[PDB]
Amino acid sequence: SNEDLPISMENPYKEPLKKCILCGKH
Amino acid sequence: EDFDTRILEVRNVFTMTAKEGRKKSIRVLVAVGNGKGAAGFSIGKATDRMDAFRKAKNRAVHHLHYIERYEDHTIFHDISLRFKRTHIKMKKQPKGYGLRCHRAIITICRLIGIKDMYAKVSGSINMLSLTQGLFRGLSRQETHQQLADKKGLHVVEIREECGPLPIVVASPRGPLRKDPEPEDEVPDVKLDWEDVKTAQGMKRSVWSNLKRAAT
Amino acid sequence: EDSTDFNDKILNEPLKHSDFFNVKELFSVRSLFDARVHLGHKAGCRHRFMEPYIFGSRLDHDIIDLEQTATHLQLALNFTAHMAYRKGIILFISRNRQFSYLIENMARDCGEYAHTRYFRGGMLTNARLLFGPTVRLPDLIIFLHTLNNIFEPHVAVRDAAKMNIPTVGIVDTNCNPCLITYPVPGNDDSPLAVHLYCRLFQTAITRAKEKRQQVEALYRLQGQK
Amino acid sequence: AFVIPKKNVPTSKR
Amino acid sequence: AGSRLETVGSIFSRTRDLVRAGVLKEKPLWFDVYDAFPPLREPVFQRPRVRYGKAKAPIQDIWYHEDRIRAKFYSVYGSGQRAFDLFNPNFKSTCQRFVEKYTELQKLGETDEEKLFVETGKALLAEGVILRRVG
Amino acid sequence: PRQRAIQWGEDGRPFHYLFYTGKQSYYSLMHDVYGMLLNLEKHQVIGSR
Amino acid sequence: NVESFASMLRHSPLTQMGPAKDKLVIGRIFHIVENDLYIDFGGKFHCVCRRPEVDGEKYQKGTRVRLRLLDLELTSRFLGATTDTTVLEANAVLLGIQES
Amino acid sequence: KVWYESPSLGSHSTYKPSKLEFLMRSTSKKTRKEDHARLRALNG
Ligand code: FES
Ligand SMILES: [Mg+2]
Repeated sequence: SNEDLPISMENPYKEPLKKCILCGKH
Repeated sequence: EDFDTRILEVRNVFTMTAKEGRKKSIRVLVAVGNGKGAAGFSIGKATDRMDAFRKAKNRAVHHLHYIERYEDHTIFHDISLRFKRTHIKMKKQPKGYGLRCHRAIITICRLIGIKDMYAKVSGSINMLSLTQGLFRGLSRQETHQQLADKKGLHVVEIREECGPLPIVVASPRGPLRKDPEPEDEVPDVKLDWEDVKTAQGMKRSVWSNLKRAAT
Repeated sequence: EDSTDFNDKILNEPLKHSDFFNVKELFSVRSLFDARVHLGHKAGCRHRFMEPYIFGSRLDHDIIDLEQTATHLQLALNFTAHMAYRKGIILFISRNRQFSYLIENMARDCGEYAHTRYFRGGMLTNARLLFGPTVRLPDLIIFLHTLNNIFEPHVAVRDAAKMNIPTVGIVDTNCNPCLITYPVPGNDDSPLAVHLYCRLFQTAITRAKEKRQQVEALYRLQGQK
Repeated sequence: AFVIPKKNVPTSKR
Repeated sequence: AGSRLETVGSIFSRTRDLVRAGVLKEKPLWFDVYDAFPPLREPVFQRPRVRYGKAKAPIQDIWYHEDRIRAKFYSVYGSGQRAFDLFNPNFKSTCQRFVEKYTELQKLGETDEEKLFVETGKALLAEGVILRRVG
Repeated sequence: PRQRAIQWGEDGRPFHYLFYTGKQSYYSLMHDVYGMLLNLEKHQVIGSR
Repeated sequence: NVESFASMLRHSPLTQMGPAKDKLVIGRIFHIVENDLYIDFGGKFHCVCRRPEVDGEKYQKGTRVRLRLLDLELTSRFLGATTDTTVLEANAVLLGIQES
Repeated sequence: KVWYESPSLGSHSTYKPSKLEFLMRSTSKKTRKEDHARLRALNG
C-alpha cells in the first residue's frame, strides 16, 4: 500500500523503570 | 391556531421559606399538538394557576416533537420502554381499534393524531415520567422506509383481510440487496409474559376488555 | 413571473455545482501541515468522539489526520461560502483571548460578525428580549474554538443547536463535535493554525460575496436588453 | 379557545 | 413555532419534519445548502460514555523502523549539541544524518545490527561530523 | 432622553460587527485601545481625572 | 505524484526529533509581558520563560533563543477526574541567545 | 474521589492567587466550600 504509514511495534524510546538503591542486592 | 393545548397535571407545591413559612405555588404540566404529528409538553410554575397555564402552553410550542405515524392513524411498531420507574408498552393496532390507553396517553395521542393504539402503563404512574417517557418512545420509532434503507430490502406487509397479497410498504432508495435476510430458525427476542399469557388464554382479568365510551 | 426566474438563476444555480466557489484551491494537505493543523493535545486529554478523526499518537501526542481534515474543511468552507453568497449573517465565536483581536478584525474585514467576549446567558435563546422583538439572529455560527476557558464546551454550541443555527467549528482532539454541524478536525492552539483558518474563512466569505454581486449585475444587464 | 386572562406587557412599558 | 430539543435528532431532521407538518411556514436560509452539501456525519447529540473492562481506544501509537535507530543513537551519542530548528521544514539533525547513512549501508546488503552501527559512525567522522560518545 | 439609533437595516443585518456581544460600543472601544497598544510595541494628574 | 500526509508526518522535524525531554531547540520570542518571554519553538504550544538576569535587554520580540525542552504540553490527571488537566503551554528551559 | 469532594466542574481552571485578582474579583461572588481548600493548601 504505502511505505510511509506507521508500523506496529513497542516503544523504542521507552525509558527503564526506576530502581531503588538496593535493587539487585542481597 | 392549529395547535390545541391539554392539561395533564395541576399540582399545589408548598415551599417552606426562611421568613414567610409555608408558601403555596402551582406546578402545571400541559401538552400541545396540532393533530398532524407535531406535539410537545412543558412544565409551568407560578404563584397563580392561570399564569402557570400561560407559561407551560407557550413554552411547549417551542419544544415540539415530530411523531411518525403509520398511515396517519397508528404507530409504526410496538414500543416497549422504561423511563425511570415508569414502564410503557405500546402496540401497533389496526383502524377502528381506538385509543385503549391510560387517560393521559389518550389525551396526548389526540394531540399527536394517533387514532388506534393499545398502551399499558406499569410501575410508577408518575405523570411527568409518563409524558416524557411517552414522547421519548414515540420520537424513536423507526419507519418502514428507514427499515428498508437500513437493510436494503423490501418491506412487505401481509394483511389477513387482503389474503396472501403482498403489499410493499417501503423499498430502499439505494441498491437492493441480492442475499436474503438470514432465517434464524428460532429468534432470540425477549417476550412479555403478559402478551404470551394473553395469546394462550391464560390471562383472565375482570377489568380487561371492558366496554367503554369511544376514545 | 420574474421572481421564479430570479431564485432559479441566482439562488438555485449555485446549489447545482459541487464546488461553485472553488474553495478547494484555497488549501492543501501540505498547506495545512505547514500550519501545524495536525498537532493535537496529549492522549490523556482526548475526547472519545474525536477518535475517528485522529491519525494516531506520536509519543502520547495525538496527531490529527489531515486527509480527513481536508475533506471536512472542504465541506465547511463550501457551506460557509454558500451562506455568505445567500447573504446570511455569519457570527464568529471564540473565547481564546490570544486570538480575540485577530478574529474581531477578520470579521470586520469580511463584513461579518464576531463574538470573542464573555458570552452572557441567553444571547441566542433570549435574543428578542436582549435585542428586540425584530432582532435577526445569525444564519451561521463559525467556532474557531469550541471550548470556553474552563475547558468546557462553549455555551453557544448547545444554544446554536437549540435555535436551529448551523455551526462550523474547528474541533481539536479534546473537543466534542457531536452538535457541531460542520466540524473540522484541526489544531486550535497554534497561531499558525488559527491564522490559516481565519484566512480561509475570510477568503471564502469575501469570494462568495463578490460572486453574488457579479451574478446579480449580469442578471440585470441581460434583463433590460 | 379558553380565555386565560389575556396579557398586556405594553401597559407598564416605556 | 419550532423546536429547541437540541438532543432530539439534528437541526436538519427537526427542521425538515416541522416543515412537513406545516409548523414552520418557510424553510430557513441554510436548509437548502445543508440538503445539497450535507456534512459527513449528521450532527446528532450523543452522550460521551466512559470505557470499562476490556474496551480500549482504537488509536495506535505512531512508530517507524528508523525510530529504533534513533533510540540507539540518542543512547550512545546523546542529543547533538546542535539545536533543532523545527521551523525549517527540511531540517536534518545529526541523528537524521546518522539514520540516512545507516539506511544506505543496510541497503548495500549488510544485515548485522551491531556491525551496521559502528561502520556508520566512522563514515560520518570521515565526513567531518562530531560524534562525542556520552560514556 | 437620547435614543439609541436602529442597530440594523431592513434586511436585518446589524451595522456593527460586534452587535451580538450586546455591548458593541464598549467592546469596539476596547478593540481600538487594544489595537493601539499593539502598534506601539511593533514601533518600539493634578488638573485632570 | 502528490505527497501523502503519512509522508509529511514521517519526514517532519518534529517527528524526527523523537522524545522532547532534554532536546535543544531554537525558539523565537513573539510576545513579552514584563519579564515573561513567550517563545515559539515549532510545537503546538509556546513556552513561557523568565527574562534572564544577565543580558536581559537583549531579549526582545523576534529574538531567537536556545531552549532545552522538557515537555511539549504540560498536562496531568488529578484524582477524581475523567480527563487530563492542561495548562496549554510547553515546559522548556531558556539557555541563552542564538547568534551567527 | 474521597468523602472530601473533588468533582469541581472548573477543576482545570488555573488557580491565580495574586493581589491584582482581588481588586478585579467580584465581592458579590460567594466563596465555594472548596475555594477555602485551595487557600488552605497554599498556606500549607
Ligand atoms: S526496585 Fe527495589 S528491588 Fe527492584
Ligand atoms: Mg486545542
